[PDB]
Amino acid sequence: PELELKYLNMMKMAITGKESICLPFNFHSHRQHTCLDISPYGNEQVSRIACTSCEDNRILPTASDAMVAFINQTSNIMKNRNFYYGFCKSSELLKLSTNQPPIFQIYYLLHAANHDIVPFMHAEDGRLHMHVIFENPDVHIPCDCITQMLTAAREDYSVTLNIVRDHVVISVLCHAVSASSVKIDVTILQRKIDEMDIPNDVSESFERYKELIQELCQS
Ligand SMILES: [Zn+2]
Repeated sequence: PELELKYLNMMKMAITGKESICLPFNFHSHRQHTCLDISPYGNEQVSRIACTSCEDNRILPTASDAMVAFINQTSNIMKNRNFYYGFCKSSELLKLSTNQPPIFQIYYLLHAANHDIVPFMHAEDGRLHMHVIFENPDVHIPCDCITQMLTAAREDYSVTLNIVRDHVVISVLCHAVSASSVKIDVTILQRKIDEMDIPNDVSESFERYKELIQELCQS
Protein backbone atom coordinates (compact mmCIF):
# COMPACT_ATOMS: atom_id res chain seq x y z
CA PRO A 1 0.00 0.00 0.00
CA GLU A 2 2.79 2.49 -0.85
CA LEU A 3 1.09 3.49 -4.11
CA GLU A 4 -1.66 6.03 -3.50
CA LEU A 5 0.40 8.47 -5.58
CA LYS A 6 1.95 5.81 -7.80
CA TYR A 7 -0.97 6.27 -10.20
CA LEU A 8 -0.91 10.06 -9.91
CA ASN A 9 2.76 10.37 -10.89
CA MET A 10 2.23 10.38 -14.66
CA MET A 11 0.71 13.83 -14.20
CA LYS A 12 1.28 14.19 -17.95
CA MET A 13 1.39 11.25 -20.38
CA ALA A 14 2.64 12.29 -23.82
CA ILE A 15 2.31 10.47 -27.15
CA THR A 16 0.74 12.90 -29.64
CA GLY A 17 3.04 15.73 -30.81
CA LYS A 18 5.15 14.42 -33.71
CA GLU A 19 5.04 15.66 -37.32
CA SER A 20 6.92 14.92 -40.58
CA ILE A 21 9.43 17.40 -42.06
CA CYS A 22 10.31 18.18 -45.69
CA LEU A 23 13.96 18.67 -46.70
CA PRO A 24 15.96 20.83 -47.23
CA PHE A 25 14.74 21.95 -43.79
CA ASN A 26 15.45 25.60 -42.94
CA PHE A 27 15.55 26.21 -39.17
CA HIS A 28 13.44 29.39 -39.47
CA SER A 29 10.52 26.93 -39.68
CA HIS A 30 10.80 25.90 -36.01
CA ARG A 31 7.79 25.11 -33.79
CA GLN A 32 8.59 27.02 -30.56
CA HIS A 33 8.78 24.06 -28.12
CA THR A 34 9.88 21.16 -30.34
CA CYS A 35 12.94 19.09 -31.32
CA LEU A 36 14.33 17.21 -34.33
CA ASP A 37 14.78 13.43 -34.20
CA ILE A 38 16.06 12.02 -37.50
CA SER A 39 15.90 8.23 -37.90
CA PRO A 40 15.62 5.66 -40.74
CA TYR A 41 11.83 5.64 -40.13
CA GLY A 42 11.66 9.16 -41.56
CA ASN A 43 12.26 12.81 -40.71
CA GLU A 44 10.09 14.16 -37.90
CA GLN A 45 9.58 17.05 -35.45
CA VAL A 46 8.64 16.07 -31.88
CA SER A 47 8.28 18.30 -28.78
CA ARG A 48 10.11 17.95 -25.43
CA ILE A 49 6.52 17.84 -24.14
CA ALA A 50 6.13 14.55 -26.04
CA CYS A 51 9.67 13.35 -26.86
CA THR A 52 11.31 11.28 -24.12
CA SER A 53 14.47 10.69 -26.15
CA CYS A 54 15.70 13.57 -24.02
CA GLU A 55 18.36 14.71 -21.57
CA ASP A 56 16.53 13.31 -18.49
CA ASN A 57 17.39 16.35 -16.36
CA ARG A 58 20.71 17.26 -17.99
CA ILE A 59 21.25 20.93 -18.83
CA LEU A 60 22.48 22.43 -22.12
CA PRO A 61 24.69 25.52 -22.65
CA THR A 62 23.13 28.78 -23.87
CA ALA A 63 24.30 31.00 -26.76
CA SER A 64 25.89 33.15 -24.04
CA ASP A 65 27.82 30.17 -22.61
CA ALA A 66 29.05 29.60 -26.18
CA MET A 67 30.17 33.24 -26.59
CA VAL A 68 32.23 32.99 -23.38
CA ALA A 69 33.75 29.79 -24.79
CA PHE A 70 34.46 31.70 -28.03
CA ILE A 71 36.22 34.45 -26.05
CA ASN A 72 38.26 31.74 -24.29
CA GLN A 73 39.21 29.83 -27.47
CA THR A 74 42.95 30.22 -26.83
CA SER A 75 42.71 28.55 -23.41
CA ASN A 76 40.70 25.53 -24.62
CA ILE A 77 42.52 24.53 -27.84
CA MET A 78 42.68 20.74 -27.34
CA LYS A 79 39.07 20.62 -26.12
CA ASN A 80 37.91 22.34 -29.32
CA ARG A 81 40.40 20.42 -31.51
CA ASN A 82 37.62 18.89 -33.67
CA PHE A 83 36.43 22.40 -34.57
CA TYR A 84 39.92 23.49 -35.68
CA TYR A 85 40.54 20.37 -37.81
CA GLY A 86 37.72 21.70 -40.02
CA PHE A 87 39.89 24.59 -41.23
CA CYS A 88 42.25 21.99 -42.78
CA LYS A 89 45.28 23.90 -41.42
CA SER A 90 44.24 27.03 -43.38
CA SER A 91 45.23 30.21 -41.53
CA GLU A 92 43.03 32.62 -43.55
CA LEU A 93 39.84 30.72 -42.65
CA LEU A 94 40.97 30.90 -39.02
CA LYS A 95 41.20 34.71 -38.93
CA LEU A 96 37.78 34.78 -40.62
CA SER A 97 36.30 32.80 -37.72
CA THR A 98 37.63 35.35 -35.22
CA ASN A 99 35.34 37.85 -36.98
CA GLN A 100 32.35 35.49 -36.87
CA PRO A 101 31.55 34.19 -33.34
CA PRO A 102 28.32 32.39 -34.44
CA ILE A 103 30.46 29.91 -36.42
CA PHE A 104 32.14 28.75 -33.19
CA GLN A 105 28.97 29.26 -31.10
CA ILE A 106 26.83 27.02 -33.34
CA TYR A 107 29.50 24.30 -33.33
CA TYR A 108 29.85 24.61 -29.53
CA LEU A 109 26.08 24.12 -29.17
CA LEU A 110 25.93 21.21 -31.63
CA HIS A 111 28.93 19.47 -30.06
CA ALA A 112 27.35 19.81 -26.60
CA ALA A 113 24.38 17.68 -27.70
CA ASN A 114 26.06 15.39 -30.26
CA HIS A 115 29.75 14.65 -29.66
CA ASP A 116 30.11 12.56 -32.84
CA ILE A 117 30.18 15.36 -35.44
CA VAL A 118 32.61 16.51 -38.16
CA PRO A 119 32.74 20.25 -38.92
CA PHE A 120 33.98 21.57 -42.27
CA MET A 121 34.83 25.20 -43.10
CA HIS A 122 34.57 27.02 -46.44
CA ALA A 123 34.77 30.65 -47.61
CA GLU A 124 33.30 32.66 -50.48
CA ASP A 125 33.02 36.45 -50.92
CA GLY A 126 35.08 36.87 -47.72
CA ARG A 127 32.55 35.16 -45.44
CA LEU A 128 32.98 31.93 -43.46
CA HIS A 129 30.52 29.04 -43.83
CA MET A 130 30.26 25.75 -41.90
CA HIS A 131 28.99 22.23 -42.61
CA VAL A 132 28.56 19.90 -39.64
CA ILE A 133 28.59 16.22 -40.65
CA PHE A 134 26.81 13.63 -38.50
CA GLU A 135 28.62 10.30 -38.07
CA ASN A 136 25.63 8.38 -36.68
CA PRO A 137 22.37 8.06 -38.65
CA ASP A 138 20.50 8.29 -35.31
CA VAL A 139 20.41 12.11 -35.33
CA HIS A 140 18.63 13.99 -32.54
CA ILE A 141 18.68 17.76 -31.98
CA PRO A 142 17.19 18.81 -28.58
CA CYS A 143 14.82 21.81 -28.40
CA ASP A 144 17.10 23.85 -26.13
CA CYS A 145 20.00 23.31 -28.55
CA ILE A 146 17.98 24.58 -31.55
CA THR A 147 16.66 27.66 -29.71
CA GLN A 148 20.23 28.66 -28.83
CA MET A 149 21.41 28.11 -32.43
CA LEU A 150 18.72 30.54 -33.63
CA THR A 151 19.91 33.06 -31.03
CA ALA A 152 23.53 32.58 -32.12
CA ALA A 153 22.78 33.03 -35.84
CA ARG A 154 19.74 35.36 -36.07
CA GLU A 155 19.71 37.86 -38.99
CA ASP A 156 23.02 36.87 -40.66
CA TYR A 157 22.99 33.07 -41.05
CA SER A 158 20.91 30.41 -42.80
CA VAL A 159 21.19 27.19 -40.80
CA THR A 160 19.79 24.28 -42.85
CA LEU A 161 19.47 20.58 -42.02
CA ASN A 162 19.76 18.33 -45.09
CA ILE A 163 20.50 14.66 -45.85
CA VAL A 164 23.00 13.61 -48.54
CA ARG A 165 25.02 10.39 -49.00
CA ASP A 166 22.59 8.75 -46.57
CA HIS A 167 24.13 10.95 -43.85
CA VAL A 168 22.90 14.15 -42.15
CA VAL A 169 24.52 17.60 -42.54
CA ILE A 170 23.73 20.98 -40.96
CA SER A 171 24.83 23.77 -43.31
CA VAL A 172 25.55 27.12 -41.66
CA LEU A 173 25.62 29.79 -44.38
CA CYS A 174 26.80 33.34 -43.67
CA HIS A 175 24.91 35.93 -45.73
CA ALA A 176 26.43 39.02 -44.07
CA VAL A 177 29.18 39.86 -41.57
CA SER A 178 27.87 42.67 -39.39
CA ALA A 179 30.89 43.47 -37.21
CA SER A 180 31.51 41.62 -33.92
CA SER A 181 31.37 43.45 -30.59
CA VAL A 182 34.44 41.58 -29.27
CA LYS A 183 37.96 40.68 -30.43
CA ILE A 184 40.12 37.55 -30.09
CA ASP A 185 43.93 37.63 -30.15
CA VAL A 186 44.37 35.90 -33.52
CA THR A 187 48.18 35.55 -33.57
CA ILE A 188 48.15 33.53 -30.32
CA LEU A 189 45.43 31.29 -31.79
CA GLN A 190 47.29 30.86 -35.11
CA ARG A 191 50.62 29.83 -33.54
CA LYS A 192 48.79 27.38 -31.22
CA ILE A 193 47.02 25.75 -34.20
CA ASP A 194 50.38 25.19 -35.95
CA GLU A 195 51.58 23.54 -32.73
CA MET A 196 48.72 21.02 -33.05
CA ASP A 197 49.49 17.61 -34.54
CA ILE A 198 46.96 16.58 -37.19
CA PRO A 199 46.36 12.86 -36.51
CA ASN A 200 46.41 10.47 -39.48
CA ASP A 201 42.91 9.03 -38.89
CA VAL A 202 41.45 12.53 -38.50
CA SER A 203 43.05 13.54 -41.82
CA GLU A 204 42.01 10.22 -43.40
CA SER A 205 38.41 10.90 -42.36
CA PHE A 206 38.15 14.00 -44.60
CA GLU A 207 39.14 11.95 -47.68
CA ARG A 208 36.30 9.57 -46.83
CA TYR A 209 33.99 12.58 -47.22
CA LYS A 210 35.78 14.39 -50.09
CA GLU A 211 33.40 12.74 -52.56
CA LEU A 212 30.67 14.62 -50.63
CA ILE A 213 32.33 17.78 -49.16
CA GLN A 214 32.84 19.42 -52.58
CA GLU A 215 29.14 18.84 -53.36
CA LEU A 216 28.18 20.92 -50.30
CA CYS A 217 30.97 23.41 -51.07
CA GLN A 218 28.79 25.25 -53.59
CA SER A 219 26.69 26.98 -50.88
ZN1 LIG B 1 14.41 16.20 -28.45
